[PDB]
Amino acid sequence: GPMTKSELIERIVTHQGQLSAKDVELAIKTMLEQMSQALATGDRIEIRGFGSFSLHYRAPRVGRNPKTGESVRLDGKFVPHFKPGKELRDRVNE
DNA sequence: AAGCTTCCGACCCTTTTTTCGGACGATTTAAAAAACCCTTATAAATCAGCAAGTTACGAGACCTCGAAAAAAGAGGGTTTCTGGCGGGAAAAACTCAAAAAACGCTTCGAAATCAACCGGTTATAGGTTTTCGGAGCTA
Repeated sequence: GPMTKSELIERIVTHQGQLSAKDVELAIKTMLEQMSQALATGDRIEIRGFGSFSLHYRAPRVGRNPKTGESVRLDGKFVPHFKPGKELRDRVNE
């Protein structure tokens, strides 16, 4: 089955129990907040080994509903993007 | 006159100090015993170096007992080091709950993509050098 954030909390807490469990979740949800905020402010998120996690742009377009098929105008906007770093790349490549 | 209380004399018994006598030791003096001297020509000892045979004194050894010293064993005590148990506070699992947040339905058309190779970006592993904190110290 899949791992979740709720399961990360406990597994980190087992492999780093010497830190307070709640200092751990505190840390971990603040650091997710930090990276998401960095994206929301239009910034890189670059690291080594892991990879880099970044932003991309979409131009305005006339899309419209898969259900109803009714014209919908859309303005230009940004979206997150992620490229895996060659260390993680090869770790996940069986 | 009677009863109670307090001295006083008589005495009984044992311990402590003094005096006297007796005994023993030491010293002195006198008496007794052993000894020294004076007469001897003749008999026996003196001694010379070495051999041949013997031993009185020394050395070695062991035992025996007793005592002395040392070592062990015992007992008295104090200081401290550790372990077990008990108790309060914090953490984190456990239980209870909502509200988001994701997922699916479901996308035809818009990105995402990998591939190889160049130059360029930059997070940061690693190392290098240095303020802050604490060492307590001392009255």
